[PDB]
Amino acid sequence: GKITFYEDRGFQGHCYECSSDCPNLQPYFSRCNSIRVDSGCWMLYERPNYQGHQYFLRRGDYPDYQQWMGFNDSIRSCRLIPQHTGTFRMRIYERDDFRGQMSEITDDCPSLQDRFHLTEVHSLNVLEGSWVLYEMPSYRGRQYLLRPGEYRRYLDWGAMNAKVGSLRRVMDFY
Repeated sequence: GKITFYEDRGFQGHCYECSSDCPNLQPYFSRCNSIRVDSGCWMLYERPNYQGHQYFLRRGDYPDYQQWMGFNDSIRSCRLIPQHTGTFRMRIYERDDFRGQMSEITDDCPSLQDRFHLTEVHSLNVLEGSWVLYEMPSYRGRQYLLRPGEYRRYLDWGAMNAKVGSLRRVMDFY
């Protein structure tokens, strides 16, 4: 995994290369206005220790933070999402604590509204591979990284609401 963070736009000024998770990037750069992912899939976070707004980024050039959906130029921590080949699988629940109707999802879902007539998800279990949960349909609004484990309440994936409109498997372009 190789990613480079730059303080200014169009890959100008101070930069820092990273190749593994880092719960605190501040000692390496004061702001982030552009990024180049040379390899791997990443989860970036506005504050250290993996909190604040989250942004998923795959290989490519990001000359300005709007290219990543950034809320601003603060990138304080990052996760190198472990690569996963084969079957990605998760189960969504209408109610918290794994209650009510459950749906098993194994592919990207650009819209839970269209497929399940669902606006919100109260609990979820991921069984294999990491995913990316988005607040609105079509991988829009707030982003949340989901790694294999139980999420009994939307707070476990750290959202501020139960709105879940889309899901994306964390996969390289290849």
